Amino acid sequence: RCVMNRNGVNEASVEHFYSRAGLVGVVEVKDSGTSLDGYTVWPIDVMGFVQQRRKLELSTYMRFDAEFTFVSNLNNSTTPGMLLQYMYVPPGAPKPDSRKSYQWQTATNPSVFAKLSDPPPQVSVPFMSPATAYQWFYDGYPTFGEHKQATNLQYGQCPNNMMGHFAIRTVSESTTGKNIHVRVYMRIKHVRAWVPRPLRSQAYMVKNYPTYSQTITNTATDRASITTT
Amino acid sequence: VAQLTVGNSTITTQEAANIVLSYGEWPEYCPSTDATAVDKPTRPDVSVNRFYTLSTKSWKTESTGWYWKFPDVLNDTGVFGQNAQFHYLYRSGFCMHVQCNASKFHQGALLVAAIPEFVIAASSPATKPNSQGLYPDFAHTNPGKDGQEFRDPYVLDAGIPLSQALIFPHQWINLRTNNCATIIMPYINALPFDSALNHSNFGLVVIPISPLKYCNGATTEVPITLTIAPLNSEFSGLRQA
Amino acid sequence: TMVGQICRYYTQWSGSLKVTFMFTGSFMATGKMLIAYTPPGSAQPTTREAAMLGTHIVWDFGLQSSVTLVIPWISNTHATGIVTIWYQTNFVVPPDTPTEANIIALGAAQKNFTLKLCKDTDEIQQTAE
Repeated sequence: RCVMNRNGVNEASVEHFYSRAGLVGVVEVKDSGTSLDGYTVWPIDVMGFVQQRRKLELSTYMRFDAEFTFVSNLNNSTTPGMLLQYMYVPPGAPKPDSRKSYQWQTATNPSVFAKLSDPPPQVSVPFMSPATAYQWFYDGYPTFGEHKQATNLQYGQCPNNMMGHFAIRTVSESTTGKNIHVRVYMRIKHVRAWVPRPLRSQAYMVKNYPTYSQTITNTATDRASITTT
Repeated sequence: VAQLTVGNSTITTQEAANIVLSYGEWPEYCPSTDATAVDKPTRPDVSVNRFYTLSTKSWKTESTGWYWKFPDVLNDTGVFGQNAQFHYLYRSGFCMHVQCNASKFHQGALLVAAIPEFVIAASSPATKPNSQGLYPDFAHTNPGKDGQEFRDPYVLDAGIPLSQALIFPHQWINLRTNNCATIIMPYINALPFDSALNHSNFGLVVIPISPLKYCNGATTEVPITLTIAPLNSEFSGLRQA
Repeated sequence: TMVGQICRYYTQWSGSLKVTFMFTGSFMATGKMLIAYTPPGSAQPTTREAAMLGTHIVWDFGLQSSVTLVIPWISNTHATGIVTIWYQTNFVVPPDTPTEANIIALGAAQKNFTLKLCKDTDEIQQTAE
């Protein structure tokens, strides 16, 4: 019932709190049916899922290197010897727009060639921000000038958080007729966090904005009275 | 009780200086970086780093609270406002002194917290596709020197619970025991310098947790005075306009 | 004032003056006044903020009932500074205590104040005494 002993202090460290590579994006390289794209571009988003978004927004500033792992397979989970190209498009570089775009040959775009039959390809993306740390909260406007725009977008959107894109394609010459599902797993390494914040209590409405619904949900579940247990 | 005189400004405050130091860090001048090794940013004296006493907010029974974005709260105020409006880069700490003038027959409690990167959230009735109701207007994100009254103080107008706002550098103003809160916030940013007009490094919230109460005859509104003193302010890239 | 009457007996004078303010409200009364001094050559401030931007004293008469404002220099020979008092806060009182009070202003000269060229005053007039 009761544990009279003390646990470990290391399991509560920030480094351990953000460990354990988790799913950050599920992209599909569609190459069949009505979408013969043969490629897909995934903008690196650490906050694609509200769980990881809430965990990250515990801190204001975070600095970390990221290890990305790509678990790719077909719809029937099979992994034939199809050769894939996982091209990392760094921030500021143009992304591909076609299966055979010239951007796939850009040598400055670090590219990983691996077959579906291979173990999941795995790379380390360093800390890519112009600032000294990523900002999950940026109380400001990246533009320059007066900000009386009617729909006040661009507020709170830090431009320094851009980590790049992962353009994935088959190395085919034409459509293969097979859709490939790529699960992108990202591990936070050497994480350092600053300025802890309250954990988000209201449900996330949209991405990139802390907008919450007009119906405020109480942080605590209700009781019958202030004296009941 | 003493009289702190900084520059030509003098405030009446009590001694013993029960000051909250944000994250145990004193505001310091940034060590000369490569961008600053060539221009030697302007470090103004007590002419700028003086006491700025804003207009007093009237704490009433139904007041939800106020907040001030601090690089913005002094952008149009005196010589600090001049230096902020006409410099490209800016960096400063702040000493914030929130004072209430309440009798011993008034009651209530204020939570005075300094929230770094206090990103204000909009409260939309429903998820509409990228509409105006999804983002706060500039009047709410940068309320200026008049501050902004909280719409939903329970969620800090940011979706985070007010009950956990104490994770930030905070100070209680419980009218029965004290009526002054002093928070010293150093420059906290992912950059050594930044734009004073675009980026608000932090917001200072003054939220009544326990609502103001009084019996008939007492002053129906407790004045809340906010005195601001920039500490170790630096500026770079002077314009003319 | 005594200094104001003695200056009438002289032609030139210069030096720093001090002006003390005594709040004479009830002990339970509290609030803040802004004592601002505008140097010579400037019109008196039109708003409390404009006064705050200059030399001023935020006087919390709930804490101290007396405050002293030192005027640095006057030098009226044969413009002048202006002292303004602004309601920084409202006049705060509990129940059953007067909501109106008085401030007593006391003027004097500092030790650097000097007079020059004795001149018969005009404050009195010779008639059929």
